Amino acid sequence: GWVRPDLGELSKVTKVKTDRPLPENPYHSRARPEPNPEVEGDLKPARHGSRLFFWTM
Amino acid sequence: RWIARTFFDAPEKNYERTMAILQIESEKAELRLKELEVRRLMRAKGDGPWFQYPTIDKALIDHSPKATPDN
Repeated sequence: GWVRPDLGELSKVTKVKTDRPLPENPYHSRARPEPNPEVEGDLKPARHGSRLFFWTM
Repeated sequence: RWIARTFFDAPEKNYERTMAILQIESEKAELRLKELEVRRLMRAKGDGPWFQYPTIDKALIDHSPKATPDN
């Protein structure tokens, strides 16, 4: 028997079943250290202009 | 009395002008001192959103199964 595998039948990405389940964290790695608190919200108007030396407002 | 009536400005007006300018520039001075302290601690610690020099961005990083098994 054993009909010859035709072109292109040694291709064609394929499903396959196993016994053991898929792992978590295949790179043995710690968590992300510290997220950045994002500054959010609608802005109030500028408190007293530039707050430079002078020319207020 | 007539010169004080027709050409000058009242002492109450001057007094409330003094209290107003002191209130405004007190807000200015306290905001400025808080500004410099916030800036120096934000440089020293980096928790704030200002001194974040642009790091590596991972949006172009796409993982996929390669040709070599141990990547």
